[PDB]
Amino acid sequence: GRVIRNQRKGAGSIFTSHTRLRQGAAKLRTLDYAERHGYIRGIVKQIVHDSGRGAPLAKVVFRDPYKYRLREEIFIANEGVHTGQFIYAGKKASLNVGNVLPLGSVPEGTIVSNVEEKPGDRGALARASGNYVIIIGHNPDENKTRVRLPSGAKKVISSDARGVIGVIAGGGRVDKPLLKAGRAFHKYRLKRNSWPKTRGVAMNPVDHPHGGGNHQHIGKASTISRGAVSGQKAGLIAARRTGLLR
Amino acid sequence: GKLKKIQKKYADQDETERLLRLEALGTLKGIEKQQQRKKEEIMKREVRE
Amino acid sequence: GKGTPSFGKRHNKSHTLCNRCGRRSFHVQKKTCSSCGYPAAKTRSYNWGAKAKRRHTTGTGRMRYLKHVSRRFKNGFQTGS
RNA sequence: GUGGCCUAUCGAUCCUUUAGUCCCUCGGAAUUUGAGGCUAGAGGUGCCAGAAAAGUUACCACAGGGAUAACUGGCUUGUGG
RNA sequence: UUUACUUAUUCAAUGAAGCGGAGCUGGAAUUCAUUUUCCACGUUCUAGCAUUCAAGGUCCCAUUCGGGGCUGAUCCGGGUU
RNA sequence: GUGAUUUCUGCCCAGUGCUCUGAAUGUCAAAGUGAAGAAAUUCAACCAAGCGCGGGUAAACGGCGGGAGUACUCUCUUAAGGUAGCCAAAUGCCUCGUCAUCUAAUUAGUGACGCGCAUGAAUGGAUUAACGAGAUUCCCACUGUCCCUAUCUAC
RNA sequence: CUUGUGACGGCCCGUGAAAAUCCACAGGAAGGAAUAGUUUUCAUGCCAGGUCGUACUGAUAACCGCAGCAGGUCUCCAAGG
RNA sequence: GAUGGGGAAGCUCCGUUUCAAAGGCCUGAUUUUAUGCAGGCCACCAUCGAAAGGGAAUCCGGUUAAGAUUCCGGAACCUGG
RNA sequence: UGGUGAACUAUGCCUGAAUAGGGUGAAGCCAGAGGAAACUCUGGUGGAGGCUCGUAGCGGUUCUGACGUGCAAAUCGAUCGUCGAAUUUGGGUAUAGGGGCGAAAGACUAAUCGAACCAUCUAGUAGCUGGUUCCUGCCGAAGUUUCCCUCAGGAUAGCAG
RNA sequence: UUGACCUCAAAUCAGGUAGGAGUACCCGCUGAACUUAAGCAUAUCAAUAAGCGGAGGAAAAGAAACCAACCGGGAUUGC
Ligand SMILES: [Mg+2]
Ligand SMILES: [Mg+2]
Ligand SMILES: [Zn+2]
Repeated sequence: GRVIRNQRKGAGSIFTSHTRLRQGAAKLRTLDYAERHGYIRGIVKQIVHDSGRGAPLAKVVFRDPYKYRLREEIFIANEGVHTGQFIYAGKKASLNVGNVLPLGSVPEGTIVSNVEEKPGDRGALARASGNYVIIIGHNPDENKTRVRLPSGAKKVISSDARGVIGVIAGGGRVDKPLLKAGRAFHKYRLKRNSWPKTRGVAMNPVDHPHGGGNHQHIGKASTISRGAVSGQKAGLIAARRTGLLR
Repeated sequence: GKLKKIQKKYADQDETERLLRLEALGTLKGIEKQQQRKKEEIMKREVRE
Repeated sequence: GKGTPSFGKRHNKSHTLCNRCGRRSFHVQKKTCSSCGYPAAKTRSYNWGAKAKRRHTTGTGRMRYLKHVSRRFKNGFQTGS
């Protein structure tokens, strides 16, 4: 048999992400001294479109506290942020949309976004368009906060992790039908080479586990063990249940 | 062996979530069935008497 | 049309001249000579290519310094006049 | 009288194991375990003078064969007419 | 089996900049004798601006063209976090 | 995996897979423990995961039967017995199925019928405007395809 | 008609390169005049600008298809009815 | 695609700013003077990669058997000093 | 076993380039009319679409035409599909052989692909096919027995010198 | 303040050295399969071919942690 397509994807020859027209990694400002002892005020200069990303970005300018210069950070724009808005980042920042408060200093029921997992990785959770994280509870002794993720999971992270208050702009995108293979082409043309997709059941048996036969059919069960090896994991990996529930 | 797994993946969980997950898995039904069998064994003795 | 019409599309060299051997075996994109090995330090040779070793071995050129070593040895590496 | 009234009713090498001799050897010399030998059986090859063994190929390949099929021709004429 | 500890090992960030402890100065605090503690400990109407070892205060120099120290900007441990 | 829209996607977790935070001596390696021995060693206990036991899962692979009474009911068997739809269909052996229509005449076409060798529901079922160098049947126009051939030009 | 350009409008779950290089602004370091300077982003005046390529075909005969092969091979200009 | 590093028995592989003590920049000061010592500034961090991308500056007339925005005549422009 | 190829072609990236004339007439907007109001109607404007007829271009349906020791190891002629985009294409660049790439044909990877090419191991093995080079003299067969994964082959006995 | 020590650096510091070629023979690493077994998997081919590292006129080995069991021999190498 041959090496199958998902097995070939990990070499990264033609499967790397197309990153020519992207404007930089959208990270939070680094947690130096001002953000953990007070706050700092920056300005939204422009809200721009990011190639291959459903959400817009915001170019926020701060002043460097140690040197006479300007720092320009790329935030993921929250819905409601406008150009010329003052953005406040820090422990003592007031609770408004766009501010970059740590999670220990927000009450119950707060909706945040671009949430750090550990304090300092500059944004990991709820970064796609329309997604958000809800603070479910606090725990001052052994200082942690429980959060509800966009997947519905409940995480318990540190209370020193930061998050931008509000929801990510650009929500409701996937409600519009694409209607066209050309539209899907232009969508994935700036992300990576993953479309179009051929059904492995329509291949030859040298090319896929599902290939072959005088009728297009899978053969054995399509639920694959987690302990399976590379070249075997083609189908529903480690499925607890299948089928459409009612 | 069970204990290691519970600590490994289910430490950050709440009872409400646990019950929901267990039901979806169907683990809960099995526990119930075993209990029912035990009741049945006692019942059989009673019927004989 | 994989034959005669496809042979008309051939006008871009894959290999150019090499600096150590002058062979036209220097791959343009790989930046490596396929015969001698340049830019590598060692020279490409293989024991299965014994005839190629015979083609490029010592004595197939001028031996601009090595022609005189036996004669200087026979005279005993003398100095003076 | 050296099994079944007679003509059928069954099995090599290697390996393991048993019985006998309690005999021979473990090679610097001894004792005791252990191991290896000798003689006679057993564990089995039914493809039965005894390889350890699933398919597919209409994508196919090679060496050959008229020792061998799928036409015509030839012998035959059951069957057919 | 649970549970400390950190120096081995592991992960992450930064142009290794504000770590830890103590002390001021305010507020709450009830003190049962004098302070037990706990929070703070220069910035939020506005698409401006913020840099020249910092101005001021103070002490020297050898005045002049200026120069240096302390404070402004609390101490202590050199564990970057 | 299936393949726009519309309309639906029935029953079955016994098998094969996949999956559990269940319950816990059945299987049970090396290391380690104990006993016997002079030791090599032998024998036991203990014994992780996975198997084994117990659940879930079919838009997972798949599967969707017989005998009586009068479509319906009862009984056997099974995990459950083909539901809604559709059909001599590109899927029907028998088969050139039977009836109607189309023709002078039709193993072709179309519309019906259905004990369907061997239809059937994301193995997707049924329907469907527009589109097609896709496959098939009929009609009008048209003609050397033909009755039945003849003639002319260039090379 | 060809082409350049301007102000617009439509489209996107597509909003459609980077660096060298050059200029300006903020800032006020420093240098500075009166018998004299300060300015060469104003005008004129002086000197130098190295190396390699440079012919021709670009196709029913200059390229590739064994060849003077009806094949293949990127592009600019484009009169009248 | 080197270096610092880390793999690999090794030919070599990874990585391109990384767990590196990674350098040069202008003013000058001195006028035994060479360029150290007065200073002060800055932290990218090799290099290769387009004869269609970016990019300092040239046009007309004439001239040869065969060259020309390149020669000749005239008229310009840019860069460095 | 060790090397060489993405000059053809497959795919992604980077940077460039090319594409007559028509037909239909989408939103938005303007005027008129009607209505009690919701809003409807009529006439314009506008110029949308992986729309359509059709050049250049890209492709290759049929004649199963020509040719078929050809112009040609895939061409020529007519008829065709498509023609503003999932378009066509230059150059640069990346992926290398049990590997790549594949809108999936086991297709393409230099006229080579159900595992490229080059050299070596290698004079690989063959119970199978073909061949096996002067004269004369004398003698002169077998296709049968037994065993063998034996049935196109051997061993053994027989026949012969 | 000054002078040592240790450790780590920088110099177009003073002087040197390594790389590559050849490779018949030599010292190592790595390492097949064709083939034979009348099939084939252990085996064989073969501790070979290919690949990699390193020398010399030779290299390597070499003066016993040896061979022996005898009345004992006496570095290594080769026939
Ligand atoms: Mg793709
Ligand atoms: Mg299949
Ligand atoms: Zn070379």
